[PDB]
Amino acid sequence: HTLVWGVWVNGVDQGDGRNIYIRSPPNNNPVKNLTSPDMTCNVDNRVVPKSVPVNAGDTLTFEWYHNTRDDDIIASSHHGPIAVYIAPAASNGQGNVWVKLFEDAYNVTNSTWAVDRLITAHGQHSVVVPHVAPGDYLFRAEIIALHEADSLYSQNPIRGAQFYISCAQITINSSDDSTPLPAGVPFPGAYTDSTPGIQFNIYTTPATSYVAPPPSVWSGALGGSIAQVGDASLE
Ligand SMILES: *[C@@H]1O[C@H](CO)[C@@H](O)[C@H](O)[C@H]1NC(C)=O
Ligand SMILES: [Cu+2]
Repeated sequence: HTLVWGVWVNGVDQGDGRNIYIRSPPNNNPVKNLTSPDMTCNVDNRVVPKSVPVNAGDTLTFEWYHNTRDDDIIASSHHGPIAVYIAPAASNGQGNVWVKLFEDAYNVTNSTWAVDRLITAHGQHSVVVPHVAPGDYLFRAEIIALHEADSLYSQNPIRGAQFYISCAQITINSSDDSTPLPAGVPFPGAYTDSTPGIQFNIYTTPATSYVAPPPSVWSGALGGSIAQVGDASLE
């Protein structure tokens, strides 16, 4: 159970984004239904009144939290991968529009899942803004908690992969549009019960054998990292 507080740009806090530039749901409950419109931008998908200005080559940092800012971030049990997608705002996230900018699942060296490193980073993970057409965008940050993903939600609705999904309204101002955004995948639709990484047993299968759900990260991406860029406690 986790939510996005706001974003940083180039290590500068853009301020509390909840229901402002983040299309925030009312609480930190997971989405589990792979076919639900809730897979796009969670359960209260609507235009919020601000969009964060960035330029191509900027570092955009999502900051997650559990109950209060810079707390335990997400329960340690919620081992799983982290992805970031982008689509143009005109889509409202509908159709084949979502392009993957970032993927992190399991790090064999440190023996840590993306989620484990997200807690250590005080909820912060980043992408570098790509050289797409200037205009308005949705950045969709997605945590998949796998602690009940040995079951499929479609078969047993009290278990399944847990999706923590947050859409940020981002406006790209300065960009040469030298890496125009290629075709996207749909959410809902890209993840199905047979998709690699949706049904997995983290208790019996080695984490080194985990494969995250496609699509692969776009070659145009510059992303990006799970790492603290700013200290929330200084504000
Ligand atoms: C999952 O979402 C689909 C599409 O909205 C819906 O028809 C179905 O009833 C949902 N399943 C549950 C258990 O709510
Ligand atoms: Cu939870």
